[PDB]
Amino acid sequence: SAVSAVFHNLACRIAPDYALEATAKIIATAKYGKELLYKQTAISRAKRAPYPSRMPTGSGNSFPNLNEWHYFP
Amino acid sequence: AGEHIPIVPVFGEWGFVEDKEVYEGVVRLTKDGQRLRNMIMSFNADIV
Repeated sequence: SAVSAVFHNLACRIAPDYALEATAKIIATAKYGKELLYKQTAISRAKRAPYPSRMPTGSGNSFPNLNEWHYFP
Repeated sequence: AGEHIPIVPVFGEWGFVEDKEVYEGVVRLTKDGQRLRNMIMSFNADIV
């Protein structure tokens, strides 16, 4: 996946070396390839936070149990 | 010692389907609402 992303952006980076600026098709697809590889990373890091130091389980669960866990759950 | 059944059950709301006793208390229909009230409550606890 990452092999087929990078060469669109490579075409952008070699353009200053050749003293020109890359066209609209190259720069847009280069950003699309940057986004694609990050889609899996973004979804993995899209997960809800662990609960703070104040958090009861109430009495609606079986037994009153322990209450006010830290960042354990 | 009894010549009649010494066990006389008291019923609440009572009747028959057909040839079958059917009875319910006051807590039957509340099982629907109460579990539902808790679902909405417990979800919004996570947001807080």
